[PDB]
Amino acid sequence: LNRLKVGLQVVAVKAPGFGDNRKNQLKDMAIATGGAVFGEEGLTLNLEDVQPHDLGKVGEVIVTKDDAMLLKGKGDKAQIEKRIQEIIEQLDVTT
Amino acid sequence: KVGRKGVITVKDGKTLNDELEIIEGMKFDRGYISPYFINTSKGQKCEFQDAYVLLSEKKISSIQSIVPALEIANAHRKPLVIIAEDVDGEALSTLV
Amino acid sequence: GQAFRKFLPLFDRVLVERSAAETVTKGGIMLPEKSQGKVLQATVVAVGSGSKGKGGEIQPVSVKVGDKVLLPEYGGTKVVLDDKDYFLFRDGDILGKYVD
Amino acid sequence: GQAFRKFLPLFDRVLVERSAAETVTKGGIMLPEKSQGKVLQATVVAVGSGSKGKGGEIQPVSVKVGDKVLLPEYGGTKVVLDDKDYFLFRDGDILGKYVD
Amino acid sequence: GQAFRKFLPLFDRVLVERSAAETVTKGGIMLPEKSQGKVLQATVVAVGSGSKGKGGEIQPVSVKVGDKVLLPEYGGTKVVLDDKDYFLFRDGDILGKYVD
Amino acid sequence: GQAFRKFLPLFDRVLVERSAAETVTKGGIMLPEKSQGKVLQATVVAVGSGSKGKGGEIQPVSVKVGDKVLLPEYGGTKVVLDDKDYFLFRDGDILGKYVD
Repeated sequence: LNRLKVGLQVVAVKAPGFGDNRKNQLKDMAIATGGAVFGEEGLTLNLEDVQPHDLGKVGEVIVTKDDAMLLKGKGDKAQIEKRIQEIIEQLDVTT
Repeated sequence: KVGRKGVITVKDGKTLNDELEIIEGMKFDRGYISPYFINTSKGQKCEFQDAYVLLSEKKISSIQSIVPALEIANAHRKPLVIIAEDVDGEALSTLV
Repeated sequence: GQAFRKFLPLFDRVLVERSAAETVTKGGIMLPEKSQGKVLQATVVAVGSGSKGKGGEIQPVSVKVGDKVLLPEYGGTKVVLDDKDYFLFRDGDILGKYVD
Repeated sequence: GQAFRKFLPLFDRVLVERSAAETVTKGGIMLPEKSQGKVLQATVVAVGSGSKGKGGEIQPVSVKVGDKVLLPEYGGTKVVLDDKDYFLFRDGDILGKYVD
Repeated sequence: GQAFRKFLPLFDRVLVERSAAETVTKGGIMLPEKSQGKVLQATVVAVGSGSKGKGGEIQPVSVKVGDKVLLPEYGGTKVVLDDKDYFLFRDGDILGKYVD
Repeated sequence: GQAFRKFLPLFDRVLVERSAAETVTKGGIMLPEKSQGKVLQATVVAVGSGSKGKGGEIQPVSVKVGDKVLLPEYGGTKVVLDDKDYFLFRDGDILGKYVD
Protein backbone atom coordinates (compact mmCIF):
# COMPACT_ATOMS: atom_id res chain seq x y z
CA LEU A 1 0.00 0.00 0.00
CA ASN A 2 2.80 2.43 0.90
CA ARG A 3 4.71 1.61 -2.28
CA LEU A 4 1.59 2.21 -4.37
CA LYS A 5 0.57 5.48 -2.72
CA VAL A 6 4.00 7.12 -2.33
CA GLY A 7 6.43 5.43 -4.72
CA LEU A 8 8.46 4.33 -1.69
CA GLN A 9 11.39 2.27 -2.98
CA VAL A 10 10.93 -1.01 -1.09
CA VAL A 11 11.02 -4.68 -2.12
CA ALA A 12 10.68 -7.94 -0.18
CA VAL A 13 11.89 -11.43 -1.09
CA LYS A 14 11.88 -14.88 0.51
CA ALA A 15 14.95 -16.12 2.33
CA PRO A 16 16.81 -18.81 0.33
CA GLY A 17 17.77 -22.23 1.62
CA PHE A 18 16.06 -24.38 4.25
CA GLY A 19 17.16 -25.22 7.78
CA ASP A 20 20.67 -24.30 8.89
CA ASN A 21 21.52 -23.70 5.22
CA ARG A 22 19.21 -20.66 5.34
CA LYS A 23 21.09 -19.33 8.37
CA ASN A 24 24.42 -19.94 6.64
CA GLN A 25 23.39 -17.91 3.59
CA LEU A 26 21.95 -15.17 5.81
CA LYS A 27 25.21 -14.78 7.75
CA ASP A 28 27.29 -14.97 4.56
CA MET A 29 25.18 -12.17 3.06
CA ALA A 30 25.61 -10.23 6.31
CA ILE A 31 29.40 -10.26 5.95
CA ALA A 32 29.17 -9.73 2.17
CA THR A 33 27.01 -6.59 2.46
CA GLY A 34 28.35 -5.35 5.80
CA GLY A 35 24.96 -5.78 7.47
CA ALA A 36 23.73 -7.71 10.48
CA VAL A 37 21.38 -10.66 11.02
CA PHE A 38 18.40 -9.92 13.25
CA GLY A 39 16.73 -12.49 15.48
CA GLU A 40 19.74 -14.77 15.97
CA GLU A 41 19.44 -17.11 18.94
CA GLY A 42 22.85 -15.99 20.19
CA LEU A 43 23.16 -12.24 20.75
CA THR A 44 19.56 -11.68 19.67
CA LEU A 45 19.27 -8.34 17.86
CA ASN A 46 15.82 -6.76 17.94
CA LEU A 47 13.92 -5.33 14.98
CA GLU A 48 12.47 -2.58 17.20
CA ASP A 49 15.88 -0.87 17.56
CA VAL A 50 17.30 -1.29 14.04
CA GLN A 51 20.06 1.24 13.38
CA PRO A 52 21.22 2.75 10.06
CA HIS A 53 24.62 1.03 10.28
CA ASP A 54 23.04 -2.42 10.72
CA LEU A 55 21.75 -2.45 7.13
CA GLY A 56 23.93 -3.62 4.27
CA LYS A 57 24.67 -1.53 1.19
CA VAL A 58 24.62 -2.78 -2.40
CA GLY A 59 25.36 -0.74 -5.51
CA GLU A 60 22.82 -2.48 -7.76
CA VAL A 61 19.88 -4.84 -7.18
CA ILE A 62 17.90 -6.64 -9.90
CA VAL A 63 14.78 -8.64 -8.97
CA THR A 64 12.58 -10.64 -11.35
CA LYS A 65 9.93 -13.36 -11.14
CA ASP A 66 12.40 -16.22 -10.67
CA ASP A 67 15.42 -14.67 -8.95
CA ALA A 68 16.85 -11.58 -7.28
CA MET A 69 20.32 -10.07 -7.54
CA LEU A 70 22.55 -7.86 -5.42
CA LEU A 71 25.68 -6.99 -7.40
CA LYS A 72 28.11 -4.73 -5.51
CA GLY A 73 28.11 -5.44 -1.79
CA LYS A 74 30.01 -3.20 0.61
CA GLY A 75 31.26 -5.76 3.12
CA ASP A 76 34.75 -5.33 4.50
CA LYS A 77 37.42 -7.34 2.71
CA ALA A 78 39.06 -8.58 5.92
CA GLN A 79 35.87 -10.24 7.18
CA ILE A 80 35.17 -11.54 3.66
CA GLU A 81 38.61 -13.19 3.70
CA LYS A 82 37.99 -14.56 7.20
CA ARG A 83 34.71 -16.10 6.00
CA ILE A 84 36.31 -17.66 2.92
CA GLN A 85 39.15 -19.09 5.05
CA GLU A 86 36.78 -20.61 7.61
CA ILE A 87 34.65 -22.07 4.79
CA ILE A 88 37.62 -23.79 3.14
CA GLU A 89 38.74 -25.11 6.54
CA GLN A 90 35.28 -26.57 7.11
CA LEU A 91 35.51 -28.04 3.61
CA ASP A 92 38.80 -29.69 4.56
CA VAL A 93 37.56 -31.26 7.81
CA THR A 94 34.69 -33.56 6.76
CA THR A 95 33.54 -34.61 3.29
CA LYS B 1 49.77 -51.11 23.27
CA VAL B 2 46.43 -52.22 24.76
CA GLY B 3 47.56 -55.27 26.75
CA ARG B 4 46.95 -58.94 26.04
CA LYS B 5 43.30 -58.57 27.14
CA GLY B 6 42.54 -55.20 25.55
CA VAL B 7 39.72 -54.35 23.17
CA ILE B 8 40.52 -54.70 19.45
CA THR B 9 37.95 -54.00 16.72
CA VAL B 10 38.00 -54.35 12.93
CA LYS B 11 36.61 -51.64 10.64
CA ASP B 12 36.62 -50.96 6.90
CA GLY B 13 39.38 -48.75 5.53
CA LYS B 14 39.24 -46.10 2.82
CA THR B 15 42.91 -46.43 1.79
CA LEU B 16 45.14 -48.87 -0.07
CA ASN B 17 47.08 -49.86 3.06
CA ASP B 18 46.07 -51.11 6.48
CA GLU B 19 46.63 -48.82 9.45
CA LEU B 20 46.75 -49.25 13.22
CA GLU B 21 45.04 -46.50 15.22
CA ILE B 22 45.37 -46.28 19.02
CA ILE B 23 42.50 -44.86 21.10
CA GLU B 24 43.28 -43.62 24.60
CA GLY B 25 41.00 -42.05 27.15
CA MET B 26 37.22 -41.97 26.68
CA LYS B 27 35.43 -41.92 23.29
CA PHE B 28 31.66 -41.61 23.57
CA ASP B 29 30.43 -40.38 20.14
CA ARG B 30 28.65 -37.16 21.10
CA GLY B 31 29.27 -33.86 19.32
CA TYR B 32 29.15 -30.24 20.41
CA ILE B 33 25.61 -28.99 21.00
CA SER B 34 26.11 -25.47 19.62
CA PRO B 35 28.49 -24.23 16.88
CA TYR B 36 28.80 -20.94 18.78
CA PHE B 37 31.04 -22.66 21.35
CA ILE B 38 33.75 -23.30 18.73
CA ASN B 39 36.98 -21.49 19.63
CA THR B 40 39.58 -23.01 17.25
CA SER B 41 39.32 -21.93 13.62
CA LYS B 42 41.54 -24.66 12.13
CA GLY B 43 39.28 -27.72 12.18
CA GLN B 44 36.34 -26.11 14.03
CA LYS B 45 37.36 -27.64 17.35
CA CYS B 46 36.71 -26.77 20.97
CA GLU B 47 40.07 -26.84 22.77
CA PHE B 48 40.21 -25.84 26.44
CA GLN B 49 42.79 -26.35 29.19
CA ASP B 50 42.22 -27.09 32.90
CA ALA B 51 38.44 -27.12 32.54
CA TYR B 52 35.85 -27.80 35.22
CA VAL B 53 33.63 -30.83 34.59
CA LEU B 54 29.89 -30.73 35.32
CA LEU B 55 28.14 -34.11 35.21
CA SER B 56 24.33 -33.93 35.23
CA GLU B 57 22.35 -37.14 34.88
CA LYS B 58 19.12 -35.22 34.17
CA LYS B 59 18.44 -32.55 31.56
CA ILE B 60 19.58 -29.02 32.42
CA SER B 61 16.77 -26.49 32.01
CA SER B 62 16.47 -23.69 34.55
CA ILE B 63 18.36 -20.41 34.78
CA GLN B 64 18.36 -20.93 38.55
CA SER B 65 19.92 -24.37 38.04
CA ILE B 66 22.64 -23.03 35.71
CA VAL B 67 23.62 -19.63 37.17
CA PRO B 68 25.57 -20.87 40.25
CA ALA B 69 27.88 -23.08 38.17
CA LEU B 70 28.70 -20.34 35.66
CA GLU B 71 29.23 -17.89 38.54
CA ILE B 72 31.69 -20.31 40.17
CA ALA B 73 33.50 -20.84 36.87
CA ASN B 74 33.81 -17.09 36.23
CA ALA B 75 34.96 -16.49 39.81
CA HIS B 76 37.71 -19.08 39.41
CA ARG B 77 38.47 -17.95 35.81
CA LYS B 78 38.52 -21.51 34.49
CA PRO B 79 36.78 -23.18 31.54
CA LEU B 80 33.72 -25.35 32.10
CA VAL B 81 32.50 -28.44 30.23
CA ILE B 82 28.88 -29.39 30.93
CA ILE B 83 27.96 -33.03 30.31
CA ALA B 84 24.20 -33.40 30.74
CA GLU B 85 21.29 -35.51 29.53
CA ASP B 86 20.14 -32.52 27.48
CA VAL B 87 20.17 -28.72 27.41
CA ASP B 88 16.83 -26.92 27.14
CA GLY B 89 16.06 -23.82 25.11
CA GLU B 90 16.57 -21.23 27.84
CA ALA B 91 19.82 -22.67 29.19
CA LEU B 92 21.17 -23.16 25.66
CA SER B 93 20.32 -19.59 24.65
CA THR B 94 21.87 -18.15 27.81
CA LEU B 95 25.06 -20.20 27.38
CA VAL B 96 25.57 -19.36 23.71
CA GLY C 1 -6.22 14.79 43.55
CA GLN C 2 -2.81 15.51 42.02
CA ALA C 3 -2.47 15.31 38.25
CA PHE C 4 0.58 13.96 36.44
CA ARG C 5 1.61 14.83 32.87
CA LYS C 6 -1.82 16.40 32.23
CA PHE C 7 -3.53 13.19 33.45
CA LEU C 8 -5.37 12.69 36.75
CA PRO C 9 -6.68 9.33 38.03
CA LEU C 10 -10.29 9.44 39.18
CA PHE C 11 -11.65 8.58 42.63
CA ASP C 12 -9.36 6.00 44.33
CA ARG C 13 -7.47 4.93 41.19
CA VAL C 14 -3.67 5.12 41.48
CA LEU C 15 -1.25 5.70 38.60
CA VAL C 16 2.29 4.32 38.98
CA GLU C 17 5.41 3.75 36.90
CA ARG C 18 7.32 0.50 37.27
CA SER C 19 11.07 0.83 37.69
CA ALA C 20 13.40 -0.60 35.07
CA ALA C 21 13.99 -4.32 35.42
CA GLU C 22 17.33 -5.66 36.59
CA THR C 23 19.60 -6.42 33.65
CA VAL C 24 22.86 -7.57 35.31
CA THR C 25 23.23 -9.95 38.25
CA LYS C 26 25.21 -9.01 41.34
CA GLY C 27 28.22 -10.40 39.47
CA GLY C 28 29.12 -9.45 35.92
CA ILE C 29 26.56 -11.71 34.27
CA MET C 30 23.76 -9.79 32.57
CA LEU C 31 20.39 -11.47 32.01
CA PRO C 32 18.35 -11.95 28.82
CA GLU C 33 15.51 -9.43 28.41
CA LYS C 34 13.02 -12.32 28.07
CA SER C 35 13.65 -13.84 31.52
CA GLN C 36 12.74 -11.03 33.95
CA GLY C 37 9.03 -11.24 33.12
CA LYS C 38 7.36 -8.52 35.18
CA VAL C 39 8.79 -6.46 38.05
CA LEU C 40 6.71 -5.48 41.08
CA GLN C 41 8.73 -2.36 42.01
CA ALA C 42 7.06 0.91 41.01
CA THR C 43 6.93 4.59 41.94
CA VAL C 44 3.65 6.44 42.45
CA VAL C 45 3.30 9.18 39.84
CA ALA C 46 -0.36 10.21 40.24
CA VAL C 47 -3.08 9.76 42.87
CA GLY C 48 -6.86 9.77 42.63
CA SER C 49 -9.29 11.87 44.63
CA GLY C 50 -10.79 9.30 47.01
CA SER C 51 -12.63 6.02 47.45
CA LYS C 52 -16.24 5.92 46.24
CA GLY C 53 -16.66 2.72 48.25
CA LYS C 54 -16.68 4.54 51.58
CA GLY C 55 -20.16 5.29 52.87
CA GLY C 56 -20.89 8.98 53.26
CA GLU C 57 -18.01 11.33 52.52
CA ILE C 58 -15.22 9.85 50.41
CA GLN C 59 -11.95 9.29 52.23
CA PRO C 60 -8.67 10.50 50.70
CA VAL C 61 -6.27 8.04 49.11
CA SER C 62 -3.74 6.61 51.56
CA VAL C 63 -0.76 7.07 49.21
CA LYS C 64 0.89 10.21 47.82
CA VAL C 65 2.66 10.94 44.55
CA GLY C 66 6.32 9.96 44.68
CA ASP C 67 5.87 6.99 47.03
CA LYS C 68 7.68 3.78 46.09
CA VAL C 69 5.48 0.68 46.07
CA LEU C 70 5.43 -3.11 45.68
CA LEU C 71 2.83 -4.18 43.12
CA PRO C 72 0.79 -7.40 42.77
CA GLU C 73 1.48 -9.83 39.93
CA TYR C 74 -2.09 -10.03 38.56
CA GLY C 75 -3.66 -6.57 38.22
CA GLY C 76 -3.17 -3.56 35.98
CA THR C 77 -4.66 -1.93 32.89
CA LYS C 78 -2.36 -1.06 30.00
CA VAL C 79 -2.15 2.65 29.16
CA VAL C 80 0.39 4.55 27.04
CA LEU C 81 1.65 8.02 27.98
CA ASP C 82 4.10 9.67 25.54
CA ASP C 83 5.45 6.17 24.70
CA LYS C 84 6.27 5.35 28.36
CA ASP C 85 4.27 2.61 30.07
CA TYR C 86 2.03 3.19 33.10
CA PHE C 87 -0.46 0.98 34.97
CA LEU C 88 -3.68 1.92 36.78
CA PHE C 89 -4.50 0.34 40.15
CA ARG C 90 -7.01 0.74 42.92
CA ASP C 91 -5.65 1.79 46.31
CA GLY C 92 -6.63 -1.65 47.63
CA ASP C 93 -4.53 -3.64 45.14
CA ILE C 94 -1.08 -2.25 46.05
CA LEU C 95 0.78 -4.87 48.07
CA GLY C 96 3.06 -2.44 49.89
CA LYS C 97 4.59 1.01 50.19
CA TYR C 98 8.27 1.83 50.59
CA VAL C 99 9.60 4.42 53.04
CA ASP C 100 12.98 6.10 53.46
CA GLY D 1 -28.52 17.05 33.60
CA GLN D 2 -27.47 18.72 30.35
CA ALA D 3 -28.97 17.42 27.12
CA PHE D 4 -27.08 17.14 23.83
CA ARG D 5 -28.66 17.11 20.36
CA LYS D 6 -32.12 16.55 21.90
CA PHE D 7 -30.76 13.55 23.88
CA LEU D 8 -30.05 13.41 27.62
CA PRO D 9 -28.33 10.50 29.41
CA LEU D 10 -30.18 9.29 32.49
CA PHE D 11 -28.87 9.13 36.06
CA ASP D 12 -25.05 8.69 36.04
CA ARG D 13 -24.74 7.64 32.39
CA VAL D 14 -22.24 9.68 30.36
CA LEU D 15 -22.41 10.31 26.61
CA VAL D 16 -19.12 10.98 24.79
CA GLU D 17 -17.77 11.27 21.26
CA ARG D 18 -14.45 9.66 20.39
CA SER D 19 -12.00 11.83 18.49
CA ALA D 20 -10.93 10.87 14.99
CA ALA D 21 -8.21 8.24 14.89
CA GLU D 22 -4.69 9.13 13.84
CA THR D 23 -4.21 8.57 10.11
CA VAL D 24 -0.61 9.74 9.50
CA THR D 25 2.45 8.98 11.61
CA LYS D 26 4.70 11.75 12.92
CA GLY D 27 6.55 11.39 9.62
CA GLY D 28 4.85 11.37 6.23
CA ILE D 29 3.70 7.76 6.42
CA MET D 30 -0.06 7.42 6.74
CA LEU D 31 -1.55 4.28 8.29
CA PRO D 32 -4.16 1.83 6.95
CA GLU D 33 -7.67 2.40 8.32
CA LYS D 34 -7.78 -1.23 9.51
CA SER D 35 -4.80 -0.99 11.90
CA GLN D 36 -5.84 1.70 14.41
CA GLY D 37 -8.53 -0.50 15.96
CA LYS D 38 -10.20 1.63 18.63
CA VAL D 39 -9.06 4.96 20.10
CA LEU D 40 -9.51 5.82 23.77
CA GLN D 41 -9.56 9.62 23.34
CA ALA D 42 -13.04 11.15 23.55
CA THR D 43 -14.81 14.39 24.40
CA VAL D 44 -17.78 14.53 26.78
CA VAL D 45 -20.87 15.70 24.91
CA ALA D 46 -23.66 14.96 27.42
CA VAL D 47 -23.87 14.21 31.15
CA GLY D 48 -26.45 12.35 33.21
CA SER D 49 -28.28 13.60 36.28
CA GLY D 50 -26.60 11.62 39.07
CA SER D 51 -25.68 8.24 40.50
CA LYS D 52 -28.55 6.05 41.67
CA GLY D 53 -25.98 3.93 43.52
CA LYS D 54 -25.43 6.55 46.22
CA GLY D 55 -27.50 5.96 49.33
CA GLY D 56 -29.93 8.75 50.10
CA GLU D 57 -29.78 11.76 47.81
CA ILE D 58 -28.14 11.15 44.44
CA GLN D 59 -24.80 12.86 43.95
CA PRO D 60 -24.12 14.86 40.77
CA VAL D 61 -21.91 13.45 38.05
CA SER D 62 -18.23 14.31 38.50
CA VAL D 63 -17.71 15.29 34.84
CA LYS D 64 -19.14 18.14 32.76
CA VAL D 65 -20.01 18.44 29.08
CA GLY D 66 -16.99 19.42 27.00
CA ASP D 67 -14.42 17.60 29.13
CA LYS D 68 -11.82 15.52 27.28
CA VAL D 69 -11.46 11.95 28.56
CA LEU D 70 -9.48 8.72 28.24
CA LEU D 71 -11.80 5.74 27.73
CA PRO D 72 -11.42 2.05 28.64
CA GLU D 73 -10.94 -0.58 25.94
CA TYR D 74 -13.81 -2.89 26.97
CA GLY D 75 -17.01 -0.93 27.65
CA GLY D 76 -19.54 0.97 25.58
CA THR D 77 -22.96 0.54 24.00
CA LYS D 78 -23.39 1.34 20.32
CA VAL D 79 -25.83 4.17 19.54
CA VAL D 80 -26.32 6.18 16.34
CA LEU D 81 -27.06 9.91 16.37
CA ASP D 82 -27.61 11.58 12.96
CA ASP D 83 -25.11 9.07 11.45
CA LYS D 84 -22.31 10.05 13.89
CA ASP D 85 -21.18 7.47 16.45
CA TYR D 86 -21.50 7.92 20.22
CA PHE D 87 -20.92 5.60 23.19
CA LEU D 88 -22.67 5.47 26.57
CA PHE D 89 -20.64 4.95 29.75
CA ARG D 90 -21.15 5.04 33.47
CA ASP D 91 -19.23 7.70 35.39
CA GLY D 92 -17.22 4.89 37.00
CA ASP D 93 -15.91 3.41 33.74
CA ILE D 94 -14.03 6.47 32.43
CA LEU D 95 -10.31 5.92 32.92
CA GLY D 96 -9.35 9.59 33.04
CA LYS D 97 -10.22 13.22 32.39
CA TYR D 98 -8.11 15.75 30.52
CA VAL D 99 -7.56 19.33 31.71
CA ASP D 100 -6.13 22.42 30.05
CA GLY E 1 1.33 -0.31 61.50
CA GLN E 2 4.78 -1.74 62.23
CA ALA E 3 7.22 -2.07 59.34
CA PHE E 4 9.66 -4.95 58.91
CA ARG E 5 12.90 -4.83 56.91
CA LYS E 6 11.84 -1.52 55.31
CA PHE E 7 8.50 -3.11 54.25
CA LEU E 8 5.07 -2.45 55.77
CA PRO E 9 1.89 -4.38 54.90
CA LEU E 10 -1.07 -2.17 54.08
CA PHE E 11 -4.46 -2.09 55.83
CA ASP E 12 -5.23 -5.54 57.33
CA ARG E 13 -2.59 -7.49 55.38
CA VAL E 14 -0.26 -9.59 57.54
CA LEU E 15 3.32 -10.53 56.67
CA VAL E 16 4.71 -13.74 58.19
CA GLU E 17 7.72 -16.04 57.87
CA ARG E 18 7.21 -19.79 57.90
CA SER E 19 9.50 -21.76 60.18
CA ALA E 20 11.93 -24.26 58.73
CA ALA E 21 10.36 -27.62 57.92
CA GLU E 22 11.16 -30.68 59.98
CA THR E 23 14.06 -32.62 58.49
CA VAL E 24 14.59 -35.49 60.97
CA THR E 25 11.92 -37.65 62.59
CA LYS E 26 11.73 -38.10 66.36
CA GLY E 27 14.15 -40.98 65.84
CA GLY E 28 17.36 -40.72 63.83
CA ILE E 29 15.67 -41.01 60.43
CA MET E 30 15.82 -37.79 58.43
CA LEU E 31 13.23 -37.14 55.72
CA PRO E 32 13.66 -36.28 52.02
CA GLU E 33 13.27 -32.57 51.24
CA LYS E 34 10.55 -33.41 48.68
CA SER E 35 8.13 -35.04 51.15
CA GLN E 36 7.36 -32.26 53.66
CA GLY E 37 5.39 -30.22 51.12
CA LYS E 38 4.33 -27.06 52.93
CA VAL E 39 4.43 -26.28 56.66
CA LEU E 40 1.71 -24.28 58.40
CA GLN E 41 3.87 -22.97 61.27
CA ALA E 42 4.94 -19.34 60.87
CA THR E 43 5.99 -16.31 62.90
CA VAL E 44 4.44 -12.88 62.38
CA VAL E 45 7.09 -10.44 61.16
CA ALA E 46 4.98 -7.44 60.07
CA VAL E 47 1.43 -6.22 60.64
CA GLY E 48 -0.84 -3.97 58.61
CA SER E 49 -2.65 -0.85 59.78
CA GLY E 50 -6.26 -2.05 59.97
CA SER E 51 -9.23 -3.60 58.20
CA LYS E 52 -10.83 -1.54 55.45
CA GLY E 53 -13.83 -3.88 55.64
CA LYS E 54 -15.03 -2.43 58.94
CA GLY E 55 -17.70 0.23 58.53
CA GLY E 56 -16.69 3.62 59.84
CA GLU E 57 -13.31 3.81 61.54
CA ILE E 58 -10.92 0.99 60.69
CA GLN E 59 -10.20 -1.42 63.53
CA PRO E 60 -6.60 -2.38 64.37
CA VAL E 61 -5.24 -5.76 63.38
CA SER E 62 -5.79 -8.44 66.02
CA VAL E 63 -2.23 -9.81 65.80
CA LYS E 64 1.13 -8.26 66.66
CA VAL E 65 4.61 -8.69 65.21
CA GLY E 66 6.41 -11.65 66.75
CA ASP E 67 3.31 -13.79 67.29
CA LYS E 68 3.55 -17.44 66.25
CA VAL E 69 0.71 -18.63 64.01
CA LEU E 70 -0.83 -21.65 62.28
CA LEU E 71 -1.43 -20.95 58.58
CA PRO E 72 -4.00 -22.33 56.13
CA GLU E 73 -2.96 -24.67 53.32
CA TYR E 74 -4.49 -22.70 50.42
CA GLY E 75 -3.68 -18.98 50.66
CA GLY E 76 -0.59 -16.83 50.24
CA THR E 77 1.11 -14.61 47.67
CA LYS E 78 4.76 -15.24 46.84
CA VAL E 79 7.13 -12.37 47.64
CA VAL E 80 10.93 -12.33 47.91
CA LEU E 81 12.77 -10.29 50.56
CA ASP E 82 16.60 -10.40 50.44
CA ASP E 83 16.35 -14.01 49.14
CA LYS E 84 14.25 -15.19 52.13
CA ASP E 85 10.65 -16.22 51.49
CA TYR E 86 7.63 -14.45 53.00
CA PHE E 87 3.87 -14.77 52.45
CA LEU E 88 1.14 -12.12 52.65
CA PHE E 89 -2.19 -12.94 54.32
CA ARG E 90 -5.31 -11.15 55.43
CA ASP E 91 -6.03 -11.14 59.16
CA GLY E 92 -9.06 -13.34 58.45
CA ASP E 93 -7.11 -16.17 56.78
CA ILE E 94 -4.83 -17.10 59.70
CA LEU E 95 -6.09 -20.33 61.25
CA GLY E 96 -4.62 -19.74 64.69
CA LYS E 97 -2.22 -17.88 66.95
CA TYR E 98 0.27 -19.41 69.37
CA VAL E 99 0.82 -18.13 72.91
CA ASP E 100 3.50 -18.79 75.52
CA GLY F 1 -12.11 -16.66 74.21
CA GLN F 2 -11.08 -19.84 76.01
CA ALA F 3 -7.89 -21.57 74.87
CA PHE F 4 -7.44 -25.34 74.71
CA ARG F 5 -4.10 -27.18 74.85
CA LYS F 6 -2.23 -23.89 74.27
CA PHE F 7 -4.39 -23.21 71.17
CA LEU F 8 -7.19 -20.64 70.86
CA PRO F 9 -9.54 -20.32 67.85
CA LEU F 10 -9.84 -16.78 66.52
CA PHE F 11 -13.02 -14.71 66.20
CA ASP F 12 -16.05 -17.02 65.72
CA ARG F 13 -14.09 -20.16 64.82
CA VAL F 14 -14.96 -23.23 66.92
CA LEU F 15 -12.61 -26.11 67.72
CA VAL F 16 -14.18 -29.51 68.44
CA GLU F 17 -13.16 -33.14 68.87
CA ARG F 18 -15.25 -35.87 67.26
CA SER F 19 -16.16 -38.79 69.49
CA ALA F 20 -14.89 -42.26 68.67
CA ALA F 21 -16.92 -44.04 66.02
CA GLU F 22 -19.14 -46.96 66.92
CA THR F 23 -17.29 -50.25 66.52
CA VAL F 24 -19.85 -52.86 67.67
CA THR F 25 -23.54 -53.02 66.79
CA LYS F 26 -26.22 -53.23 69.47
CA GLY F 27 -25.72 -57.00 69.24
CA GLY F 28 -22.34 -58.70 69.39
CA ILE F 29 -21.40 -57.96 65.78
CA MET F 30 -18.56 -55.46 65.47
CA LEU F 31 -18.18 -53.42 62.28
CA PRO F 32 -15.20 -53.01 59.92
CA GLU F 33 -13.23 -49.80 60.47
CA LYS F 34 -13.73 -48.88 56.79
CA SER F 35 -17.55 -48.75 56.89
CA GLN F 36 -18.31 -46.04 59.48
CA GLY F 37 -17.00 -43.25 57.24
CA LYS F 38 -17.33 -40.05 59.27
CA VAL F 39 -19.23 -39.46 62.52
CA LEU F 40 -21.09 -36.22 63.22
CA GLN F 41 -20.93 -36.43 67.04
CA ALA F 42 -18.32 -34.14 68.59
CA THR F 43 -17.52 -32.30 71.82
CA VAL F 44 -16.57 -28.62 71.88
CA VAL F 45 -13.01 -28.24 73.16
CA ALA F 46 -12.25 -24.58 72.34
CA VAL F 47 -14.27 -21.48 71.43
CA GLY F 48 -13.38 -18.34 69.51
CA SER F 49 -13.78 -14.75 70.65
CA GLY F 50 -16.72 -13.58 68.53
CA SER F 51 -18.20 -13.09 65.08
CA LYS F 52 -16.52 -10.49 62.86
CA GLY F 53 -19.61 -10.61 60.64
CA LYS F 54 -21.75 -8.70 63.13
CA GLY F 55 -21.93 -4.98 62.43
CA GLY F 56 -20.54 -2.83 65.21
CA GLU F 57 -19.39 -4.67 68.31
CA ILE F 58 -18.68 -8.37 67.83
CA GLN F 59 -21.12 -10.71 69.53
CA PRO F 60 -19.84 -13.61 71.66
CA VAL F 61 -19.94 -17.15 70.35
CA SER F 62 -23.19 -18.96 71.15
CA VAL F 63 -21.46 -22.18 72.28
CA LYS F 64 -19.17 -22.91 75.23
CA VAL F 65 -16.28 -25.32 75.71
CA GLY F 66 -17.50 -28.77 76.74
CA ASP F 67 -20.77 -28.65 74.80
CA LYS F 68 -21.67 -31.75 72.78
CA VAL F 69 -22.60 -31.04 69.16
CA LEU F 70 -23.88 -32.58 65.92
CA LEU F 71 -21.62 -31.68 62.99
CA PRO F 72 -22.34 -31.29 59.26
CA GLU F 73 -21.02 -33.81 56.75
CA TYR F 74 -19.25 -31.35 54.43
CA GLY F 75 -17.16 -28.82 56.38
CA GLY F 76 -13.97 -28.91 58.41
CA THR F 77 -10.26 -28.15 58.08
CA LYS F 78 -7.75 -30.82 59.05
CA VAL F 79 -5.43 -29.91 61.93
CA VAL F 80 -3.20 -32.12 64.09
CA LEU F 81 -2.75 -31.55 67.83
CA ASP F 82 -0.33 -33.90 69.64
CA ASP F 83 -1.35 -36.67 67.18
CA LYS F 84 -5.08 -36.36 68.02
CA ASP F 85 -7.43 -35.06 65.31
CA TYR F 86 -9.44 -31.84 65.60
CA PHE F 87 -11.59 -29.88 63.15
CA LEU F 88 -12.20 -26.13 62.89
CA PHE F 89 -15.71 -24.81 62.20
CA ARG F 90 -17.52 -21.51 62.14
CA ASP F 91 -20.30 -21.05 64.69
CA GLY F 92 -22.78 -21.04 61.80
CA ASP F 93 -21.83 -24.48 60.44
CA ILE F 94 -22.66 -26.56 63.54
CA LEU F 95 -25.92 -28.41 62.93
CA GLY F 96 -26.88 -28.77 66.58
CA LYS F 97 -25.92 -28.67 70.24
CA TYR F 98 -26.59 -31.36 72.83
CA VAL F 99 -27.87 -30.63 76.34
CA ASP F 100 -28.12 -32.73 79.50
